[PDB]
Amino acid sequence: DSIYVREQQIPILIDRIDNVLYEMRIPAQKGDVLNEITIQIGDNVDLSDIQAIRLFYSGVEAPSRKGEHFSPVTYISSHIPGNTRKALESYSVRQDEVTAPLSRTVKLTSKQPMLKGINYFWVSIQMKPETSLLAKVATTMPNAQINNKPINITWKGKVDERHVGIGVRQAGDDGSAAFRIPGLVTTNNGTLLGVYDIRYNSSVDLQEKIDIGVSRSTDKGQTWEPMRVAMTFKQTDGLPHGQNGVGDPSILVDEKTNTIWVVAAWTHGMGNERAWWNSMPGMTPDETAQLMLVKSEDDGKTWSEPINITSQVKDPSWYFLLQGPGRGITMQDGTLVFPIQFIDATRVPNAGIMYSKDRGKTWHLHNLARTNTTEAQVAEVEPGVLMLNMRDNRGGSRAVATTKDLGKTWTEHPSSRSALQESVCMASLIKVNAKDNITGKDLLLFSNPNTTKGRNHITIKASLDGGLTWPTEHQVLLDEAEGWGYSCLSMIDKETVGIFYESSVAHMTFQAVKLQDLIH
Amino acid sequence: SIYVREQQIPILIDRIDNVLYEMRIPAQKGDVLNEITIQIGDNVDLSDIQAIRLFYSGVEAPSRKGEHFSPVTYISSHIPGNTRKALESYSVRQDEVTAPLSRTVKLTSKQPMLKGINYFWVSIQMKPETSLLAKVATTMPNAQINNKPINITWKGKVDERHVGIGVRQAGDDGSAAFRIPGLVTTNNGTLLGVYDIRYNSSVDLQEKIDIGVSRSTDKGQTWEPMRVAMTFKQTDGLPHGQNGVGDPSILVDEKTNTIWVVAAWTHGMGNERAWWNSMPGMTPDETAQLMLVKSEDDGKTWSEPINITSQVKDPSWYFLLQGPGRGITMQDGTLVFPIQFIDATRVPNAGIMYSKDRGKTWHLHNLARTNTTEAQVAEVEPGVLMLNMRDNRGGSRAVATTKDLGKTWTEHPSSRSALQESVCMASLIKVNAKDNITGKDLLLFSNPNTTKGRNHITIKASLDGGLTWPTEHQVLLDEAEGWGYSCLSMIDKETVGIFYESSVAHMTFQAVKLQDLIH
Ligand SMILES: [Cl-]
Ligand SMILES: [Cl-]
Repeated sequence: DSIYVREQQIPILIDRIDNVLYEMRIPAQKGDVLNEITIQIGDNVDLSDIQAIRLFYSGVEAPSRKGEHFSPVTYISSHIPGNTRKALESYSVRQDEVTAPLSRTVKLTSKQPMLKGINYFWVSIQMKPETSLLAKVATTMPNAQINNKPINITWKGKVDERHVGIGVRQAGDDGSAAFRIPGLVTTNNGTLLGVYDIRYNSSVDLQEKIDIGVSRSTDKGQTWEPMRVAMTFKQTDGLPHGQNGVGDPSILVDEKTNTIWVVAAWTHGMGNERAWWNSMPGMTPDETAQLMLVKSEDDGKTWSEPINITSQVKDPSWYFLLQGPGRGITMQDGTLVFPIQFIDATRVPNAGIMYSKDRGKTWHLHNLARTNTTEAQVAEVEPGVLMLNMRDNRGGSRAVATTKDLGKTWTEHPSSRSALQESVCMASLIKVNAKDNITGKDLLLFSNPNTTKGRNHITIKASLDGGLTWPTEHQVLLDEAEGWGYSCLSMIDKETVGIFYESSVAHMTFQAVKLQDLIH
Repeated sequence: SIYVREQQIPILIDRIDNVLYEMRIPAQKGDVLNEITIQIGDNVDLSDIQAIRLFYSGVEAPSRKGEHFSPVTYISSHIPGNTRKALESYSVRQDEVTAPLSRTVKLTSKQPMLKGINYFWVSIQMKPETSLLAKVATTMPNAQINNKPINITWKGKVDERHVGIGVRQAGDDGSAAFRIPGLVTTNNGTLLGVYDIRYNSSVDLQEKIDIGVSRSTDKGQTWEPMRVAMTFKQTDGLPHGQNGVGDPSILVDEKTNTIWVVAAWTHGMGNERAWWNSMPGMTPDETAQLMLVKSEDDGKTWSEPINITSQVKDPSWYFLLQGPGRGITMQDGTLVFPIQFIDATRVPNAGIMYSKDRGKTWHLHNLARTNTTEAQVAEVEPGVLMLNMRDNRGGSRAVATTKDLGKTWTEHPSSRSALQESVCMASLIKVNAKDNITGKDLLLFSNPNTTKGRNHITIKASLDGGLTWPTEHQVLLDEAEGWGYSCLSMIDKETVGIFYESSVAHMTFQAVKLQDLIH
């Protein structure tokens, strides 16, 4: 008899009741019993952070299912509204449980007689809610017993150390079916502000009833204040809220004043279809998507009424002008900058940037950085040099360009279409100055689904040479599984980078990673 | 100009909103639908109407293909726990008139329209105590845009709308969905509506599914709390999700009033469909189990499940199960349930199983017809069982008769011609001349009356033993798309009951006077 066990590098949410530590598949005969397994927690793990460890039985696999798998269903949902934190009772039956205080070796037992075929068991770990976001969970499963006889385990995936995280927003929270399109900044007071679409009815893009929400943390992501609606258009002009959506937020901190700016696209009318195919040439809300700004002058607690800046930057011939989701920046000289994207008169989308030299009162947009590109993020790679990292519809890899004149003229970067692979998805890029971090060196930090197939392997990558190279040694995989893929980075302090992203375990997931783990 | 559509869809007495009419108006920016008139029919009881509302629902996206009468589904029958009131996300109330209603209802709006196709709709709310036999005839004789009358181009109109009750709707009692209706009327006049409780999704077995019963002692006006008639929870320690029981069929033993429900329990089989995972053999680990429960107190309490698999299943068959809906008591006291099995050649076949000893022992002889699945049975004449079958060849119901409890079968002239279908469950019942107001023997049939999709849920009557189904003796109940299953039962001498999956609720009950069908 054989036992196949897989561990994936997926976040252990501190706010979840269950977290999939290990999944086990056992091709067995009728009557077989997994009488015992041993979980050996690592010596460097802080045992006092662990609330519980559980063994679950999840029945048998269907003969009709194609391929080989490690579960018959997703054990813990990130989709079912209001039921995303605890193991789905429909599909898993608890065999055993060890609760706090945990010792270094944990033995879990079962009396379950298996059925003939592929049987599934899995191990759950529960962390205490106050657990440090920097805590790591190293474990192994050195022993397993079937019918009281030792069985050697066949490993089909193993991780050195697991990371924790917090599901800031989950399916169904505050009556919203979904949350998407992450943006993250750290204010001058060290406050973390996470921005996103509040996708009330479904996970689809505009047009739909969508508002801009903001979650605020004053303790580096350990706890998040109740969600605030930063922007909404409700029943503007008498149209239903479903035909008055605002979405795809981008957030920036004016670092000279601590004023926080969020830009989003308001779509008006356009039925229940996607706004990408219904925003048309013109300027009015009836004709085209509206570029809207809100500001906070109290560290993200309260937000101004929306400010319509469409007329300042949209050409009438364009079908659609909107921000690139995620974040914007303050340049060294105090210039505020947001990435943008527009569908031109020839129906081709293009990435670029808009900026303000007067603290966000007036905005300017020059020329496109590259044709057939969409979502992009901007970083000041060197003083007065903006680097734009772009979602490229050609597929396979991020396009990269720079400008020294705020986007009048652009230069393709050596790393463009070669250094950073992608499946055509949003990606995050930030600059970290040597003075402001523990490595004492300038850094670019990038995050995306690190693959050309689907959206998985959410990874943070660091560059020490202005984005020319991204060494494998200086990367950290955070989410091996499939998700919606968008992410946004921001330095929490001098020693830690924060990532606010769409993961396999939560719609808005926050994680903290030490820079010492990335570099060194 | 202005295009308006009325569909023959049930007006639920238990909803807050129901779509009376849908309007699409191609307009210029700033156009105002300042007034519309609803003229309620002269025979309508105005005291049953709680309110009528005018809604504005924005404009259509230019990117959408074809012509439509709404940008979204205005009142959901799918969103768990949000299926009774118009979705606020997509409709803005313009005007409202509340009880006591007047025969003529003027509804106004001040909304400046956008350039494009603008949507307006009219909602009707009934009072919850409204008679299930109440009919609502209306017209919209006038409409004004920019203080000028505008000719209305009709793209669908109904003579009279029927009411109904959404006995089960998405999210009720924590179940995402409900499917597979079965309906009987006991010897006490009690209606018992059986269905799958599909807790996690609308998918078939395998899944966490129980058998539910909704009981009514007032001809469907109100329904008692759901009773779980059968469940296997965590049998043998497996999850409930790998222990579903479904596709119920119910019958009244008319000799004793004992009520019997037969369902299929599937054990193990992952999270895939039991149709592809029930295997040859006899144990729960191998194959779907044919389970029975009984009620000796008019459907109020139910016995522990009784496994009858060994009495009627051949080991070579992949899957033996009941034909969902209902069974019968024959004139001589024989209990009969339709059945279906996938044989060793992997071909499904309809048939019937029967009991001569009040449900203690069951017997199953020969298949009625090859490559058929769900069927319903009725004693068309004393001693003659007529089986009406879902046929995989497509397009039409197969019909066969037997005089020896399924040892031999005779194809009926009506077979594969008289009753069109899209390959879906259909209900058949017999009504004796002495037991109904017409004084004639009747066969009553219900299915999605179409060969394309599942729609136009229609009750058909036959006065000639199922040879003909004259268009004049039919009643369309649900013009829109739905899951399509239905089950018929006479409520009393004058009215037929239908318990079905409709476009407006997972379990919909309606009552229809036989005088609406015949004459
Ligand atoms: Cl075996
Ligand atoms: Cl649960």
